[PDB]
Amino acid sequence: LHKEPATLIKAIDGDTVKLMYKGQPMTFRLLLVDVPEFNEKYGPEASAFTKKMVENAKKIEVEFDKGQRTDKYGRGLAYIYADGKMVNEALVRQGLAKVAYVYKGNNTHEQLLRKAEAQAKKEKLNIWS
Ligand SMILES: Cc1cn([C@H]2C[C@H](OP(=O)(O)O)[C@@H](COP(=O)(O)O)O2)c(=O)[nH]c1=O
Repeated sequence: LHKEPATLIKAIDGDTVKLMYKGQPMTFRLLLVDVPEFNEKYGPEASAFTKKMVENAKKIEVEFDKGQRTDKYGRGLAYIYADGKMVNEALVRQGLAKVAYVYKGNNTHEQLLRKAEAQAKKEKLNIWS
């Protein structure tokens, strides 16, 4: 896979962010994760976590997987990086997201994220507390 440039337009919530990609505004949905809803336990903490990671980043990058690049809502499907750190992975490592929505052909980082989830669960972090 390849990292491509983007710039933050604005934080939205734990697993969606609005970025400028190839000069066009897009909502991106983070591949391979599910964050709780804002009104569910750890929803607000997941939003806050993603917000801080993307807002504090000097360099945002988008990495598409090998399959579908947009979902049925027109959201971009990607791995998002903040100064070389994957937001998708970081959410799961902190117990603020579950590995989820693992579709065949867009699952390159599945084992990386499952390892993060196993570490978060072992540490009883957040959703695993
Ligand atoms: C993460 C992801 C979500 N989706 C769709 C499936 C879900 O459909 P439904 O809306 O019909 O439930 C929805 C979940 O996203 P959210 O968790 O943002 O709601 O997004 C994909 O099609 N591909 C994906 O990779």
